[PDB]
Amino acid sequence: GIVEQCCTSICSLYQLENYCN
Amino acid sequence: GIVEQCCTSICSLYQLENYCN
Amino acid sequence: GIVEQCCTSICSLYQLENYCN
Amino acid sequence: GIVEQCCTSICSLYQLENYCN
Amino acid sequence: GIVEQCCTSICSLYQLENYCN
Amino acid sequence: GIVEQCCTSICSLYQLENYCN
Amino acid sequence: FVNQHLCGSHLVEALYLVCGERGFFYTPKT
Amino acid sequence: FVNQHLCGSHLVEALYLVCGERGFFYTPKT
Amino acid sequence: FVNQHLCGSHLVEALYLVCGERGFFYTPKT
Amino acid sequence: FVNQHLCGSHLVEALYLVCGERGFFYTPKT
Amino acid sequence: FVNQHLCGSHLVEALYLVCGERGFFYTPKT
Amino acid sequence: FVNQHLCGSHLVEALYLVCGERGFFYTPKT
Ligand SMILES: [Sr+2]
Ligand SMILES: [Sr+2]
Repeated sequence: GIVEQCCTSICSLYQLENYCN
Repeated sequence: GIVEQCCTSICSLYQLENYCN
Repeated sequence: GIVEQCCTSICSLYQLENYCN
Repeated sequence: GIVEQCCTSICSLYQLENYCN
Repeated sequence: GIVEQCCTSICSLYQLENYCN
Repeated sequence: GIVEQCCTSICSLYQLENYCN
Repeated sequence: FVNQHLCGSHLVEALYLVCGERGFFYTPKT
Repeated sequence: FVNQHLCGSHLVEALYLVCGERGFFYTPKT
Repeated sequence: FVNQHLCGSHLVEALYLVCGERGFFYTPKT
Repeated sequence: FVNQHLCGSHLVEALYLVCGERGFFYTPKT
Repeated sequence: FVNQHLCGSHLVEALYLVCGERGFFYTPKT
Repeated sequence: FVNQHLCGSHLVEALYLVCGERGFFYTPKT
């Protein structure tokens, strides 16, 4: 999930937009 | 909603717990 | 102290109230 | 400048990217 | 006190050092 | 650089003033 | 616990503290 | 430029920046 | 839900949230 | 991405997120 | 060092930076 | 009192506190 994508691994601000409502 | 209430007025940690998953 | 309780170990928001004046 | 604009008005992440090295 | 002064007026890092243990 | 000085190692607030404009 | 005056990122910080591992939804009016 | 690690409150602060008024969900259990 | 680790500024931010106007002490040497 | 109302340390946080490893310059009017 | 306009959690952050391991007391008026 | 580790956004938050209106540069590649 987001923790694996962005914290454990790294992610772009574009990837973060995946979790916008 | 909560976002508006905490900023314009005031809110409790207990009201915030309602937005937990 | 608080570092051992809440950082090294974990603590609840209720435990954190122990350090209020 | 940007510092003033984001605070008084509004700014985009794209405008901020201009201040990157 | 300091909490009020920094918010309503302005304060220095040197004034803050007074609240250190 | 600043990461080595202040993050990897430790630095004082006086050292941080080295990076002011 | 005390009552809270919370705007912008300060609200999200509070949600994060209150909910922790549970997660939360952040839903502002449009 | 290789990307950055975003954890805990920093991750939620970033969601807030990127999403703003659209709002977001923070679901670490997912 | 198991609890969360609070360190450094995050810990002080949490004290502020929980304590507010009552105020608090942050004494890591203790 | 959405538009942003950002004052004080909140701007520096946003710069930090947007630029990451690139770094950035923070240059307020005097 | 420069002078500071600091409200809410922003003050506690500043105290935390200035004092570090020493700790500090946060004591608002009631 | 031995000093503290400042990383990532915390480091930039500290630069902002110390430098304020003078502004600063955050250049981690350097
Ligand atoms: Sr703020
Ligand atoms: Sr952190």
